[PDB]
Amino acid sequence: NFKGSPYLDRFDPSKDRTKVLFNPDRPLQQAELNEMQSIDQYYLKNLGDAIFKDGDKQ
Amino acid sequence: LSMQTTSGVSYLYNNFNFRDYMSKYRPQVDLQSDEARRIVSDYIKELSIDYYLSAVIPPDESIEIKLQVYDFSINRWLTVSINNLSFYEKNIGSNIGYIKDY
Repeated sequence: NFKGSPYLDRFDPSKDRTKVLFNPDRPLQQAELNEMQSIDQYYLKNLGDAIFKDGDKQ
Repeated sequence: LSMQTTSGVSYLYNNFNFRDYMSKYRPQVDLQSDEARRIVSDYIKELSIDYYLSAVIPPDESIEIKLQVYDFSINRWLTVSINNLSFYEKNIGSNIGYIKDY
């Protein structure tokens, strides 16, 4: 549950949002930093799932 | 506290953060779950508010004061206590019960 109060990660696959575009002279939200890696990890999971499955011995 | 008003009514709002309270005093409670409100309310059970106050008015006068809590289940201010406040100190507090919906 990373949408909770301490982190507030705004990632959700339904929104089809792929990149966090930072702008100068603004706050750097920790939620943005969490979403930045969550997007990449989610797409890496998709890329793995299109090849492998939960338990596949390498 | 100076309560200025143009409408004859003024408000003193208070906000209480149970996340930081529970993180400080009970860091073992999982506050990241979608059930965190239920967990915190099930943990606290019944809450009472004590609120001792007086008004800077003549001793023979009083003003109506309402203690209210915001109920997120109905999206409205709920009045939990109604009192007349005078020069003399009074507790206007009340038991509000389970806090899940607050």
